[PDB]
Amino acid sequence: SLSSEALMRRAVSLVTDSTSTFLSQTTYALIEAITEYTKAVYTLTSLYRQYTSLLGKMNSEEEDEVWQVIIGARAEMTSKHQEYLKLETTWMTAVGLSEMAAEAAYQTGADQASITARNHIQLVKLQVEEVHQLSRKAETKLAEAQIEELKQKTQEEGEERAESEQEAYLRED
Amino acid sequence: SLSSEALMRRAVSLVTDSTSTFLSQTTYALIEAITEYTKAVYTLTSLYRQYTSLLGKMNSEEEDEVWQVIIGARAEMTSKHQEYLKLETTWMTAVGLSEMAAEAAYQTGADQASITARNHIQLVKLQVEEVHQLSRKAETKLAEAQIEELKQKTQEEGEERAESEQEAYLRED
Repeated sequence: SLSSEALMRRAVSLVTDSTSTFLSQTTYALIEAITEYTKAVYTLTSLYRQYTSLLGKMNSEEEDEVWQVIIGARAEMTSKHQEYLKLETTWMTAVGLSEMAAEAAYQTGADQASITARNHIQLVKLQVEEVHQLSRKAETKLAEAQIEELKQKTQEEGEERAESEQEAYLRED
Repeated sequence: SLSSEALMRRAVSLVTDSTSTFLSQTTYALIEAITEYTKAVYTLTSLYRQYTSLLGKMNSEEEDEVWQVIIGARAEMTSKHQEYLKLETTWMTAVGLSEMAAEAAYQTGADQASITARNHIQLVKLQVEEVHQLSRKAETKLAEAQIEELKQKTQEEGEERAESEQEAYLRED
């Protein structure tokens, strides 16, 4: 049936159109969310570096103020991470919708509109993978800073503790 | 009551002992799992590099065999990732147990055993953070390889598609 297949092609082109738009929308929203998250990681990173540069103790005021800000910054980082996870889920659904739309286009003979859709899905994936990689690069810098901070803190801890133990040893031991 | 506090100290020292051991055990198991995961990411990384070096098509046999192996390698990577997530959860509980054990030790006056426990928890955390960072470093290499592969594939896709469109244009358009 010539007219039946024409109708199936038309119906699928309506699905492709609506799904492509939803994918574009969710893609940009997701990229925006990851970028907001990445900024928050960079912010938290410099704070750890500041705290570490003050370690040993000495300036007990700055040290505690910086640590207080870190607590709040961890919080902001966490909310922005959950926000992007939420959009990531929606984005995956959007990707599935488009892929199934491309498959449907294929099954009904709209091979053209199928390849086209398949290619746009690809570019959207590459795009998301790249902003994701930038975020991961930021996470690596944050982790290194957290590690250095723990390195220093545990070190200062051991030294202050060896001291107290040595002083306790001299108090008759 | 001198004897009451002695008993509370003894009871807490039993908790500290058992919790420290559980933490050490889960820590090593978790580190082992992350390392197994990291190896799997490195393996998948070189496979992507091989596939990308074959791109454009030409050797359609090697290309598809390599892609077939990748499918299986993604699977192995995924199972080892879920395995480490499972141990990560158990590990977090172990960390919570030890921290609460340190708090209890403090509340009952076992200040010594408290600081001690607090310091071991710290080192265990630093340790886990470092193997985690190695894994993240591997993930970064894998992501870059996946990105390059997508870069190339989308490029070859566009070129083969422009060709088919141009050839279709000449078939009278």
